Amino acid sequence: LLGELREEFNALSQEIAMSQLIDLALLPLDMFSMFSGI
Amino acid sequence: QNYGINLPITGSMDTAYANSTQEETFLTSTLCLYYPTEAATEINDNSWKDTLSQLFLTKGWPTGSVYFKEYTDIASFSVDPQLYCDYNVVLMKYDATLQLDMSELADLILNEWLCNPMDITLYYYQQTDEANKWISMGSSCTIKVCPLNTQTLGIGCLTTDTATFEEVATAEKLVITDVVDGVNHKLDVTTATCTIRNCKKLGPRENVAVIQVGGSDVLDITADPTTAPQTERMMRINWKKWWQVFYTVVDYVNQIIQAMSKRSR
Amino acid sequence: QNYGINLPITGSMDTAYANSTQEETFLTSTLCLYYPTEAATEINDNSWKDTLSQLFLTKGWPTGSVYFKEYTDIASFSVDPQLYCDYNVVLMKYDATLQLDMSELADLILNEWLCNPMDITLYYYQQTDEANKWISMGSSCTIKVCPLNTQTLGIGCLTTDTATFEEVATAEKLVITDVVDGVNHKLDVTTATCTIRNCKKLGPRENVAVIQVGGSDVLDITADPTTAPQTERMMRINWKKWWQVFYTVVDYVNQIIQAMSKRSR
Amino acid sequence: INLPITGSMDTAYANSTQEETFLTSTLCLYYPTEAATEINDNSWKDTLSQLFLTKGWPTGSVYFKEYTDIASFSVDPQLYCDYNVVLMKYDATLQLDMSELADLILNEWLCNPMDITLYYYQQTDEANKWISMGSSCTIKVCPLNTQTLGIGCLTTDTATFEEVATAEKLVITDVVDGVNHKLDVTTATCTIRNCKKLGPRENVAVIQVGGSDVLDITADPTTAPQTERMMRINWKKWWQVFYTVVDYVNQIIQAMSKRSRSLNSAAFYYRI
Amino acid sequence: QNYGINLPITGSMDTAYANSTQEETFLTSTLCLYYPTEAATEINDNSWKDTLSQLFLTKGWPTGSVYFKEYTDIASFSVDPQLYCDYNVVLMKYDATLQLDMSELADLILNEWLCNPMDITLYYYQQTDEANKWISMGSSCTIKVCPLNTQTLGIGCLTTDTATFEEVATAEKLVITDVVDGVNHKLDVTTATCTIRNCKKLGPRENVAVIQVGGSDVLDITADPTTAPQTERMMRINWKKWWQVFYTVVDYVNQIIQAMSKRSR
Amino acid sequence: INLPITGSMDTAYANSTQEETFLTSTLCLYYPTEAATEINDNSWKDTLSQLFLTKGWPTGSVYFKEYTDIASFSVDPQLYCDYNVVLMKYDATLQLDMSELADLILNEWLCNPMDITLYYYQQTDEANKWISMGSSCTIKVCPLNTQTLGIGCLTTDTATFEEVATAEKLVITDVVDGVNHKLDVTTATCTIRNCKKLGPRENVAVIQVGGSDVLDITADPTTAPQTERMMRINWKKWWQVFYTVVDYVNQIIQAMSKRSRSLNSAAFYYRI
Ligand SMILES: *[C@@H]1O[C@H](CO)[C@@H](O)[C@H](O)[C@H]1NC(C)=O
Ligand SMILES: *[C@@H]1O[C@H](CO)[C@@H](O)[C@H](O)[C@H]1NC(C)=O
Ligand SMILES: *[C@@H]1O[C@H](CO)[C@@H](O)[C@H](O)[C@H]1NC(C)=O
Ligand SMILES: *[C@@H]1O[C@H](CO)[C@@H](O)[C@H](O)[C@H]1NC(C)=O
Ligand SMILES: *[C@@H]1O[C@H](CO)[C@@H](O)[C@H](O)[C@H]1NC(C)=O
Ligand SMILES: [Ca+2]
Ligand SMILES: [Ca+2]
Ligand SMILES: [Ca+2]
Ligand SMILES: [Ca+2]
Ligand SMILES: [Ca+2]
Ligand SMILES: [Ca+2]
Ligand SMILES: [Ca+2]
Ligand SMILES: [Ca+2]
Ligand SMILES: [Ca+2]
Ligand SMILES: [Ca+2]
Ligand SMILES: [Ca+2]
Ligand SMILES: [Ca+2]
Ligand SMILES: [Ca+2]
Ligand SMILES: [Ca+2]
Ligand SMILES: [Ca+2]
Repeated sequence: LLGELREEFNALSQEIAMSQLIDLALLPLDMFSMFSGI
Repeated sequence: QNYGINLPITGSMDTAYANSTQEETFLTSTLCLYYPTEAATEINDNSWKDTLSQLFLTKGWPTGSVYFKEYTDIASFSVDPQLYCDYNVVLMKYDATLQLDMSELADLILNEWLCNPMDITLYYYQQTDEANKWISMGSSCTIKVCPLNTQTLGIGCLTTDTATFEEVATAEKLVITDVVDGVNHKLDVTTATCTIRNCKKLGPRENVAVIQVGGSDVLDITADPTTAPQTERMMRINWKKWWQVFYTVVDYVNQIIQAMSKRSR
Repeated sequence: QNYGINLPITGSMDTAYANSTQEETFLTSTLCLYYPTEAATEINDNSWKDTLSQLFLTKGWPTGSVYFKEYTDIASFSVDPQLYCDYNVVLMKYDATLQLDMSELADLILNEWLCNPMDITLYYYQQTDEANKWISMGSSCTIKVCPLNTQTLGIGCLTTDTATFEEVATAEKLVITDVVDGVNHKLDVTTATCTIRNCKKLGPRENVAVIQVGGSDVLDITADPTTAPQTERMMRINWKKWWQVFYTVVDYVNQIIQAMSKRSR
Repeated sequence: INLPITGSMDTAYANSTQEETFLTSTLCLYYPTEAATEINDNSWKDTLSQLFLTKGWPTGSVYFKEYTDIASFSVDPQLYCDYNVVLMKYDATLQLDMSELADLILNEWLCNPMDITLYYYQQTDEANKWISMGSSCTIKVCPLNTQTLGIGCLTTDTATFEEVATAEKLVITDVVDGVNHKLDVTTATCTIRNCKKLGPRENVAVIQVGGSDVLDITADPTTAPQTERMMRINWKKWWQVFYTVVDYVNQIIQAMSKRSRSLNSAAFYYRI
Repeated sequence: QNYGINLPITGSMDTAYANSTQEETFLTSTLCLYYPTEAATEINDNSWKDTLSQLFLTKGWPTGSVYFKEYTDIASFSVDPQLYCDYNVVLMKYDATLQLDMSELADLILNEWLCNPMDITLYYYQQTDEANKWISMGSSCTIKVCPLNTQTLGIGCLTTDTATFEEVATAEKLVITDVVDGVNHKLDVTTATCTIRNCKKLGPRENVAVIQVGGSDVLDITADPTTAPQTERMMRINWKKWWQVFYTVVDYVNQIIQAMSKRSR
Repeated sequence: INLPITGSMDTAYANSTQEETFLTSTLCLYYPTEAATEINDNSWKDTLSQLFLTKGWPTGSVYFKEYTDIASFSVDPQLYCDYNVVLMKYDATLQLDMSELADLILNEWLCNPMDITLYYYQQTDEANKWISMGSSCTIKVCPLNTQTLGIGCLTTDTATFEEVATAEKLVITDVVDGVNHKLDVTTATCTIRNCKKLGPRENVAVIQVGGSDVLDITADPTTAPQTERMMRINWKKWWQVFYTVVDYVNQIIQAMSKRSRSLNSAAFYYRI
């Protein structure tokens, strides 16, 4: 080559948890932190 | 983790749909195409395998997961078909002079058979149920059968004179023979060239997918003449080339794999 | 015991299913197969009839209840078929050049017809509904029809010049003609050799079972081109040996006799 | 109209629209020259019209349009009628040709033209295909990669392309949806258009005069559907065929249904 | 998303006027000009097309949305005009010898016709209402009509002697025939060269805009000689050159697209 | 079936499955050509059949299979029988061969193929080995260090490799688990497959007809187990051996149990 990327996202959507996600959604994951674990 | 046991399963109707397995089962599975020599002959290219693999790459199937396994003819493929993959696709040309051969092939690969050996010289066998048959493979099988009465005497055939026996096959590379279930038969076969095995048809192998590339649907899988069914993994195309066929297979491979289900056995 | 009358009958849903009429209907009924000369030619045996009867004996049918009735060809059989047996089976060979003939045979035997005579020279006949057809039997029928207007003149033909008529049949051993319903037709037929009857189509004949030994299902029983159905007693098989075909028929005779139901008349 | 509809279940069934749809509609048969030849008559059309006049279809409503052959008809079918019936013979050589004819006439297409020499196109969904018509369309395709280079083919050497069509009057090419292809085509003879399939054309009705039902409308080899307006007959003559048609025409028109999309004389919508 | 139905619509008078669609429809639509070969002749420039496209770029239309489609003459354009775009502009020269031809062209392209076929040989047709006409195209048409009386006989013409007929067309590429509505007519047409279709006039085609580059407004779209209307998308211009005309069109294209509205069908 | 099983301790023991498992199962002996040679008869098979017919195994249940050599049998065994017995002659020069055969057929293997030229393979656990079959398998291997260079070998020179096998028909290669090995094998005459060992195969029964027990099923020299379907006989003839087998067949079938995983005819499952 999105047709399969969207499907990967919709497969990974609900497997993700909620408590830890809310714990992670308060962090300023600036450019370094966002592109380090990749 | 019980093996070889069957137990009651339980559940409910409030469950959320867990996942979406496509684009992961592809990565973690292997696909195997079975194409005829006619197709490579019409193509005349040494890179079409890599090309199709790169194409499948877009559909998500990675490089080292797709395989190709040529076969000269339907007979040569029916002789001991060793289908060992997590997903199998088979292309099948139509020929009115081969309907029975390519229906036996379908009945063999589509269905999961439990096959015991047979020793003709000593023992005389009989079929118990409607799903019990005798499948003969080899270069050329020539089968003859004499049914027998209760006192091990022939009926229309002489136990000593093989010529009196009744012929059901004549130099076939694959036979699937169904005879009267409940009577003992004495058999004659070219055992030095072909082997016969007493098989029982279990449920269907959901791992393979046959694709008749030409004529109308004719495959009478079930031996009985009343059902003449047609399953999900029995497909049909109309053709004038093979590149279009392969492109279509690629573009609709996801449908094929939704029609196929990994094995239980 | 009121014959010729149809009265309301009652029942219930609390009753329990009775015993199996099977294994007694075999003894109290008769069977009649219709095989082609090609079959006995391939077989080349003089006791295959008694062999099949001894085989049937294991399935329950006694010796003098089953009958075999050869037929030289499909058209020679279609010409005045006299099917008088409590259970009839027919083995029918596929041929692209005989499609309409072996569909008219089907529509003529699978269904029960109420036939009245027809005097072409003296009268002018028409059709009323979609089940009033003209069935012509004989050795070589050549039928021609001229439709007429309100005032007994021609429409695209002349009632005196037979050459102007429209040719619907040309040297056929069996024809089942459906024309427009609500107009008068003036007919010309070679009545020396062929007899034509005005037949209405009633409910189907459940006493005969057709088995297409060869290719794909093509039999269009229905004159209406929209439905193209496939009933329960129109079976299909793929074949390479007639011994294999007969063994199949014997081994699955019970499904056939379940797909068939004795006449009500 | 995006607004919603409403209704009820106490309303009663209204009178028959048959015997008036005939008076205020037209019918058009498409038969082969073989039929006219076997018949060898001149007033058979007037005969069929005077027959139709009993079933209700008036004089100036029925039409007969000859076509020399299946491919000649496939080349730009100009269907413009309120009801179209087509009779098509069976031929194992023309199986795919008369499946593509079905896929073209039975369905409604929205077609955009193509500029091959200056551009390179791709497909988007499972219903966007490339239809080429003309005297002889010989198409070859070479897929490309993200950086405009060939995959198992050479962008210069036309003899290294993958020839999907060899001397065919009507081709319906479906290729892998997502990748860019380069095309070599006989533009001097054939024109090729990127067409998306809309809902079905309920105005036409195919009749396979011969063998078993083989037409695979949907290009995916999983459905193999059999639609309402796809009939099958067995024949040894043509007069019996036409009499059957006339006698069971009400069923054909009950299985057909006048269009909804728009008025158009082509077999496909053109919107650049 | 209901299709093929007509439902009541609702609204209000408190809603505010939304932002302008120009500069978005200019991108999400297509434009198609039709010019005469005389213009390209007087110009003699191989880049005028790209020049006008780059000029449209300033007015909003992108580069690959505008099309120029030549035509040698008004009649050669009237012969089967296949207009398929989203906004069509037509330039038309004035010629008193072509008044009726280029009025028929206007009445054809400006309006939307529902067109059924015609079988001259068999049937004798008639016009029901004032908007059913007979439009004929081809290289050169020669039409001759004969009205009929109550008893299927001619009125000042003979059903055999074609010469007696009345001649409405003489070697015309496009003809639009309106005859007395309510009487059966017989026709003679050289159908080898021309095709005639029986059409019904519906609401106007809001997709095309005609521009008469020359003399006074003569185009009578409506066939009744009482209206003689001048519509919004029916323009007039005075000219001595063509570059000035094209610059005028480019500078006033927004007015043209405001006077035009995308199709409803 | 991940679900659990429940039971009790008060239930009564059910009737004996013996005298019915015989009727509903088959048995297959594998015997060497030496046996038929020393016998020098042509009806010994029917004799053993009619003896089993007294021991309760019906007529069409027993089968025999001559195998010319232990290695010839080791080359792609095709076991499809509800009960298998194998009579194995002793030969100290074939100790490792008929230990590999034992480890191969007594246990159940799940095998993937191996492309030595396109890839470099390794092991994951202590049960992931490389079984090579064929007529003459000469194998050589080079372990690679952390930086994809050879340890005591060179990636280009095959002479420097370490020869682990030499003209064998069956080899079960186990190596250091956690390093990448390059291989060189006679791919024309032998196929080598990476197989994981699984739960045992309770369908076969090896009977060593000669010397003391030597078979080391477990490839690690710490267990040295002895299972129940691994028997031993002392012999001077073969008819006495077959009479022993017949008289004590019930014990062998008590020591054996039908498989649970699935149906198959080979000594190993194939999963690519
Ligand atoms: C689906 O997701 C759940 C957790 O979200 C996981 O436990 C399960 O294994 C997934 N299904 C499959 C087939 O892997
Ligand atoms: C009907 O079937 C039942 C159950 O098999 C049996 O007990 C009964 O005897 C049968 N009826 C007759 C008349 O034999
Ligand atoms: C509908 O049919 C009925 C019964 O024939 C008739 O009484 C009625 O008038 C018909 N409807 C109309 C609108 O004529
Ligand atoms: C239309 O113009 C107004 C005023 O500038 C602006 O607020 C609005 O966003 C515009 N509409 C769109 C769709 O951008
Ligand atoms: C089990 O064996 C006992 C003793 O031989 C016998 O009485 C009983 O009937 C057997 N069980 C069954 C179900 O026949
Ligand atoms: Ca065969
Ligand atoms: Ca015989
Ligand atoms: Ca059977
Ligand atoms: Ca006939
Ligand atoms: Ca009729
Ligand atoms: Ca005539
Ligand atoms: Ca084609
Ligand atoms: Ca190439
Ligand atoms: Ca596609
Ligand atoms: Ca004119
Ligand atoms: Ca006159
Ligand atoms: Ca008028
Ligand atoms: Ca070894
Ligand atoms: Ca070394
Ligand atoms: Ca190891």
